[PDB]
Amino acid sequence: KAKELREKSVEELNTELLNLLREQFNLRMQAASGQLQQSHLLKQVRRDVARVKTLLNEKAGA
Amino acid sequence: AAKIRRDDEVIVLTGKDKGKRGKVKNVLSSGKVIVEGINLVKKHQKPVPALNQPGGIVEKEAAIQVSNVAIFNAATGKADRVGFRFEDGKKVRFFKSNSETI
Amino acid sequence: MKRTFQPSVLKRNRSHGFRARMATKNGRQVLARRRAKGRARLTVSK
Amino acid sequence: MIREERLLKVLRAPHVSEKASTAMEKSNTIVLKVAKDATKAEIKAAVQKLFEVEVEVVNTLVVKGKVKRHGQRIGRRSDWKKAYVTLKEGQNL
Amino acid sequence: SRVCQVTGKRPVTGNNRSHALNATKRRFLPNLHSHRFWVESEKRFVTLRVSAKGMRVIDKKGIDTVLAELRARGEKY
RNA sequence: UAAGGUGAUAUGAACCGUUAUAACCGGCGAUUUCCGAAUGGGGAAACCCAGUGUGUUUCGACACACUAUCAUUAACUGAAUCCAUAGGUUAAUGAGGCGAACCGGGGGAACUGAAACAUCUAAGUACCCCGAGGAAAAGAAAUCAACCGAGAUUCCCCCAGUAGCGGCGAGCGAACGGGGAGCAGCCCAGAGCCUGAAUCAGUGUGUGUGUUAGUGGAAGCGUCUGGAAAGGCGCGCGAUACAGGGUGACAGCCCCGUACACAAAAAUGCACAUGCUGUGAGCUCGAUGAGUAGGGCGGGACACGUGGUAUCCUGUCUGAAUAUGGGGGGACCAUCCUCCAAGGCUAAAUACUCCUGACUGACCGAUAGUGAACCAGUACCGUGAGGGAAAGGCGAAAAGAAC
RNA sequence: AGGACCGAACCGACUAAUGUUGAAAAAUUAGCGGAUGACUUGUGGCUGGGGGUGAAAGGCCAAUCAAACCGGGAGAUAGCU
RNA sequence: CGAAGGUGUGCUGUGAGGCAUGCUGGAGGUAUCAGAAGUGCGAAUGCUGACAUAAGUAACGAUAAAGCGGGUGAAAAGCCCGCUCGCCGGAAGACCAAGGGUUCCUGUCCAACGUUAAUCGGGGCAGGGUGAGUCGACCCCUAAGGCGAGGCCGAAAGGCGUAGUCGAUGGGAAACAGGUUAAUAUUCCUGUACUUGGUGUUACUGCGAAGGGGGGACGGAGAAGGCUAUGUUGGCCGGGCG
RNA sequence: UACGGUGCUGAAGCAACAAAUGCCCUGCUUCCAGGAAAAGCCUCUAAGCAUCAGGUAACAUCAAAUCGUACCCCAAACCGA
Ligand SMILES: [Mg+2]
Ligand SMILES: [Mg+2]
Ligand SMILES: [Mg+2]
Ligand SMILES: [Mg+2]
Ligand SMILES: [Mg+2]
Ligand SMILES: [Mg+2]
Ligand SMILES: [Mg+2]
Ligand SMILES: [Mg+2]
Ligand SMILES: [Mg+2]
Ligand SMILES: [Mg+2]
Ligand SMILES: [Mg+2]
Ligand SMILES: [Mg+2]
Ligand SMILES: [Mg+2]
Ligand SMILES: [Mg+2]
Ligand SMILES: [Mg+2]
Ligand SMILES: [Mg+2]
Ligand SMILES: [Mg+2]
Ligand SMILES: [Mg+2]
Ligand SMILES: [Mg+2]
Ligand SMILES: [Mg+2]
Ligand SMILES: [Mg+2]
Ligand SMILES: [Mg+2]
Ligand SMILES: [Mg+2]
Ligand SMILES: [Mg+2]
Ligand SMILES: [Mg+2]
Ligand SMILES: [Mg+2]
Ligand SMILES: [Mg+2]
Ligand SMILES: [Mg+2]
Ligand SMILES: [Mg+2]
Ligand SMILES: [Mg+2]
Ligand SMILES: [Mg+2]
Ligand SMILES: [Mg+2]
Ligand SMILES: [Mg+2]
Ligand SMILES: [Mg+2]
Ligand SMILES: [Mg+2]
Ligand SMILES: [Mg+2]
Ligand SMILES: [Mg+2]
Ligand SMILES: [Mg+2]
Ligand SMILES: [Mg+2]
Ligand SMILES: [Mg+2]
Ligand SMILES: [Mg+2]
Ligand SMILES: [Mg+2]
Ligand SMILES: [Mg+2]
Ligand SMILES: [Mg+2]
Ligand SMILES: [Mg+2]
Ligand SMILES: [Mg+2]
Ligand SMILES: [Mg+2]
Ligand SMILES: [Mg+2]
Ligand SMILES: [Mg+2]
Ligand SMILES: [Mg+2]
Ligand SMILES: [Mg+2]
Ligand SMILES: [Mg+2]
Ligand SMILES: [Mg+2]
Ligand SMILES: [Mg+2]
Repeated sequence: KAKELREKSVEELNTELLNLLREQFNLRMQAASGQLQQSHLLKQVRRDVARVKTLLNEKAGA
Repeated sequence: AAKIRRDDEVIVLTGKDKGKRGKVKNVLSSGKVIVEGINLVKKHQKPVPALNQPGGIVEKEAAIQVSNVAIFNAATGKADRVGFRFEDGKKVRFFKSNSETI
Repeated sequence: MKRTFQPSVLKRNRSHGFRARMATKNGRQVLARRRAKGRARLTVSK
Repeated sequence: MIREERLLKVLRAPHVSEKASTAMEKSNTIVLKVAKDATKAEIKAAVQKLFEVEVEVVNTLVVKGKVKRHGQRIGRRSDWKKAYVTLKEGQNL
Repeated sequence: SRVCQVTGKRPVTGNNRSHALNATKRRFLPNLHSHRFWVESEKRFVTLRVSAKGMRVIDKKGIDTVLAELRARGEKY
């Protein structure tokens, strides 16, 4: 997913992080609560977070 | 660079089903392939109370070594061996006999 | 009868612990010896 | 506590024991599995931010993980932190 | 340590030999003395732990030349 | 590179992907908790507690950064004490600890052997300690030789168990000289004319070379036995490939491979070319390492135990000559020869293998071989240092025995 | 008042029996001594091997002591079995 | 179309051994002549593993002691419930530190573990369970002692030690009843409280230390007196009329 | 009331005596062997800051983190195989 995220900016990436992080939290809630058939979304969302932070460190100025 | 693919028609070279022709179903990590209706084992499937519960003797396909099968040519009507060559800009498999691309 | 081992974790930690060994040159070598022999439990700690 | 990124990592899961259902019914107290490095202030701000419910007080304890056997192998489960979160009055979820 | 700052004379080891030539390990220590040396180049007394030979070496070379060899060797004096 | 994939025990679940952002492999990158040299202070290792400075805030509190010691240099400052100096604060640079062997150095045993034992031996061994490097040390004659000459150091084979040393016991044990491996010579102790002309050092670039992923890679059927064929029989084919490993029993031709041929976006090594920056040759004339050589005393080292004992080192006390001069040639003298100490640098031939890759073995094949073929430095023992096991094999395929 | 008296806790260990592959690698049972002192006890700390400590028995220094334990020299040496 | 190995049989050689062969075994073995050795075991109080023997013997761990009924269960001397009995009671009760580390509670299982049986268990498996401003640690403070910038000493290692810094077994702020869970509670709930800080507002104001002083701050024995904890009786209330 | 217990109400709830090794007592008395330290705490000022900061009191408001807390603990859970 990194190719399109590169077009986005630091803001518009920090917010995408929080939204991803919230989605992470709700999935974590749904998972423990017996719900969430689709167990695969946890790795799916965990890796998008990793993807947005790698780009932020790539846009800090380095 | 694999010679036997997932949905290729093969013929068995060594075994109870020497001479039989099947279609490959799975290419396992082990260098073994499952071929439709070939290495039929008659299992003794235990019952489970939860999911797919009926205990039963199932006749499923077992896995044979990829070494023990060959792609069927279907033009010659015989087994054959695979080679790899580059056509227009892509790696393609060809029948050793007749040099035709699969 | 009173036996020889009378556990104290502080006495154990001070007499043979990791900091006690890294304190002296010869304790640094005890660990170097245990590190080379591949001991799972380098010292009495924990 | 204040950073939103930190609050979204602090609450792990709700605990679904009988003592916790009692705590909900009687004492207005939800029992949560939280991060081992979660402090009482972080859990309060997290619940108040995430579940949108008022929090009176947070009690906490660290559960020691259990030694188990898997055939011959010993193994230990990871310590986890339990949080009793007393609400003012109002539960939704 | 029993070392001269001028010469670098340190204790050296050896043997005590008896008439029967029984050998026993022993040390030869220098003739070390703390002596205040007048540095007229600086109008100051400088105190050095020195061998009697280093004392002879200072007389010959001059403490001024000597100390220049010491601060060219570390050897805080 | 790819049609298959989400490491293992280990199935299952929920999914990704199939002509190119699935996975896998390689390169450069990113993240990289806490402890540990551990370095902000402490501490019973993986924990406790700060300080400063910024930037944030709903004013509850947040996030990040810096803050060790020592050495060096610098700046500011700064006593007794006028100057100053010690001392103080800060900055910058560097070190710190780990690691198998090899190396060099500082210290240094005893058992033992002598058929007892002390000299002697074991042995400068084991052990402790310091330091370094890819090797280290050593090194360009104050050396040998013998009146002929050699031409720095190191390693190998001889010389030779010789000459000698030796309670002349036990034992220790050379060199000269020869054959070889590999050779490389330089600089300071100062001036001037000539001036950046040799030389490696870094530090850029070009072109080749290799490494770190990988691509292609020959040719076989029929029949017999059999659970199964690769085996038997028969008739064929390839071979710069019959190395090997696999496959339902023994396969050149089923598979992976092998010979052979090719290949790199990116990074990098060793070689070359070339460019910036710094180091200086070449000439000419000068200069030629002093508490040193040597000596006395005590010790050590030289094969050499003080012996008739040269030579080297020096703890102590002394102490020259200085090219018209000195050192050595195994007491010592003379003569003759030979070299020129007291200041330094220096490749290769040599040593070793924690680790990596390939290959091999009249090496082992589960009481063997590593202690450990297996989740082993584990379990277990022990306060601790430390000690330290046992334990491999269904089957071709789980077809692992429905009922 | 008391290194005073009798006597429990507490500290010790004179006798006897039991047990001696024990319940226990030193105990049990009955009795016995001290029991405000040179007492006793907890926690922590210091002393290290020809060294310690010893109201002194060569006693004790992790069930090990006329020189601890572990590792190494080390396959010591063994005219003996 | 059955290798090694194993197990019998037959034949044979002066002997070590050899040949054949059945059965098992299910994949390797190897003539000949040479070559090399971890080359031949009954002993070494040999080493390791395995298995005997004594022997179904001793013993089943305090001579505090059991008995019955019912229950559950495949099965009950041992578990549950119950009724009696007996034992401890300055303990064999209760709460802790230390040390241990889930042994706690519930459900489930009985192979091994339990010196017997086991339905039971500190046993196996699974789940649950520990809640703090006031308890305690951390924290402030220091003792012995330890480390120890510089420093002094020392062949090296390193030793001693100043400033400092650690170091409790000591000093230092504050919470009580009652109620509650299968298992936590001075931690949860009820009621009633206390302490220390920070920040603000108000009124007033001499406040400020690494320093000075006080305090903290301390022995043994002994004695009387006053109190409480606690108990005994009486009264009161409730039940009782054996 | 699922036999394991639950929800409402609720009597009297007094006195006297006795009495600690506990409290007053970190006291008193006496003795010789003559009995920690440091901080918190209170207080005084120095440099120094003053119609500021800081101090006392009242009042409000906020905070008081973190770790331990199960269970055995004269014992079948520690030391003793
Ligand atoms: Mg100790
Ligand atoms: Mg730190
Ligand atoms: Mg530190
Ligand atoms: Mg000797
Ligand atoms: Mg002898
Ligand atoms: Mg000798
Ligand atoms: Mg030689
Ligand atoms: Mg290929
Ligand atoms: Mg091929
Ligand atoms: Mg095959
Ligand atoms: Mg001499
Ligand atoms: Mg000489
Ligand atoms: Mg000549
Ligand atoms: Mg000279
Ligand atoms: Mg082995
Ligand atoms: Mg075997
Ligand atoms: Mg071993
Ligand atoms: Mg072994
Ligand atoms: Mg008395
Ligand atoms: Mg008496
Ligand atoms: Mg007692
Ligand atoms: Mg008794
Ligand atoms: Mg008795
Ligand atoms: Mg008495
Ligand atoms: Mg005696
Ligand atoms: Mg003992
Ligand atoms: Mg050693
Ligand atoms: Mg021996
Ligand atoms: Mg030896
Ligand atoms: Mg064989
Ligand atoms: Mg056979
Ligand atoms: Mg035998
Ligand atoms: Mg014999
Ligand atoms: Mg009998
Ligand atoms: Mg009998
Ligand atoms: Mg009997
Ligand atoms: Mg019994
Ligand atoms: Mg009954
Ligand atoms: Mg358990
Ligand atoms: Mg229980
Ligand atoms: Mg049993
Ligand atoms: Mg049974
Ligand atoms: Mg249990
Ligand atoms: Mg010290
Ligand atoms: Mg120092
Ligand atoms: Mg402190
Ligand atoms: Mg309880
Ligand atoms: Mg105020
Ligand atoms: Mg009373
Ligand atoms: Mg009656
Ligand atoms: Mg009392
Ligand atoms: Mg508790
Ligand atoms: Mg408790
Ligand atoms: Mg008890």
